[PDB]
Amino acid sequence: MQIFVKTLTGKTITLEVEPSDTIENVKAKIQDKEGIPPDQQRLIFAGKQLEDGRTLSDYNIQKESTLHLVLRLRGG
Amino acid sequence: QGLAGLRNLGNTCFMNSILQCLSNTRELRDYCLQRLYMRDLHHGSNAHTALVEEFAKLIQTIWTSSPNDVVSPSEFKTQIQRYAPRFVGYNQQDAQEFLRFLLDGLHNEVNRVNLDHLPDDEKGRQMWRKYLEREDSRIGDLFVGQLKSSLTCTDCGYCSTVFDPFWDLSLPIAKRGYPEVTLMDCMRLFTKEDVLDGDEKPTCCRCRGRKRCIKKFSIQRFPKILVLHLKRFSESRIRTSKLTTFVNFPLRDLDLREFASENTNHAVYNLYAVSNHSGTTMGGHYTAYCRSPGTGEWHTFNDSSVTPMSSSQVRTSDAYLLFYELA
Ligand SMILES: */[SH]=c1/[nH]c(N)nc2[nH]cnc12
Ligand SMILES: [Cl-]
Ligand SMILES: [Cl-]
Ligand SMILES: [Cl-]
Ligand SMILES: [Cl-]
Ligand SMILES: [Cl-]
Ligand code: NA
Ligand code: NA
Ligand code: NA
Ligand code: NA
Ligand code: NA
Ligand SMILES: [Zn+2]
Repeated sequence: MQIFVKTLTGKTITLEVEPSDTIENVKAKIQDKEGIPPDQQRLIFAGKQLEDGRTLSDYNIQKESTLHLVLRLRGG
Repeated sequence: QGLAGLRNLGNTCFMNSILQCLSNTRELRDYCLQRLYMRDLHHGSNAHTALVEEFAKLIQTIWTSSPNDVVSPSEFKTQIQRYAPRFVGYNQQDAQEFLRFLLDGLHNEVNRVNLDHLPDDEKGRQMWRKYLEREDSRIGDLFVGQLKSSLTCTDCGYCSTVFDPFWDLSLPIAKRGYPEVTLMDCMRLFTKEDVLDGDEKPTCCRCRGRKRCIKKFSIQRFPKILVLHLKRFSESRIRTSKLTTFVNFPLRDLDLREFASENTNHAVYNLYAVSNHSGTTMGGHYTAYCRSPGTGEWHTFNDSSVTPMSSSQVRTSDAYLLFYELA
């Protein structure tokens, strides 16, 4: 199936994924297109940040859903 | 009064910034003050009840203090890091990331719990009821909306539509700006017609092959509280860096009617809170600017200091999260 990621500057990318794909796998797929290290990526869907060790199915993510890519502004 | 500062526990101003924004979220504050969460709380041991309890106690303490009192969120922090171990340390953290994990925690603890024949609006309504039978809480009452995403094959013209809930919107920042980049320019970049071609061609289910497609967001349901997260991040594949572009956002009469799936008189917002970040991506300082629900006056909440401010001081390039309420 295909899902989408709204990336950092206005564009969208298309990913080929399976429901059983792990969040880490998705992040790797995004790295392959965007060049952003998985450990820097945060992916938001339906108000949840997707966690490593979980799968797309775990989150009821269906075909043509969009993931929102954001990074971090670390502060104290 | 609600003008109590929060003690910095060690790089925790990200957490304090968000806490003050939520403290000034009128309906969320009232929920805590009027103790309405008590009957919503789940029963059963180690269903993270202490998170809601400690969050509500903190909001109660803030709104019963004398101005310039300093409140300690140490008990609260114990609870949030148990819910979300990434916040275990005393390291610098992202305020958005913190917001998402916090609201998820609170929501979980007071939770009250194909279509090709249907016109778009009916499909959305059905997807929405399907969602609300899984996620139904006072926290959702405030923050949750619904996006519509329409994906059109440029070859056969078939348009597939899907509906995604959201609890906030993360907006790309316009690089342009005639005089200045505006919040409306950023909302336009979010909702624009995205071309999916070359490497990004989707497979068309009708054409049975990869085709150039156009993808477009609109807002199917607006939330009571609209949180807008500015994507202040560069595209560097080496050293990512912060985008410090000034984004001009309004204090009043943010009308998002044009981004709606269907014309509405009830998508006008007023600003009430801003979480500000000063720094780079690797480190920095968070503050909050918030409008008291009672008095309508703005204050800066900074490193336990709480100071009055003018509405003319609210817009800065350090704005990172904007909290808007349905007017
Ligand atoms: S450290 C701190 N304390 C309060 N009350 N508010 C803040 N906003 C951003 N940082 C802080
Ligand atoms: Cl982009
Ligand atoms: Cl995988
Ligand atoms: Cl992550
Ligand atoms: Cl219990
Ligand atoms: Cl930077
Ligand atoms: Na959700
Ligand atoms: Na879509
Ligand atoms: Na137990
Ligand atoms: Na779609
Ligand atoms: Na980057
Ligand atoms: Zn087609």
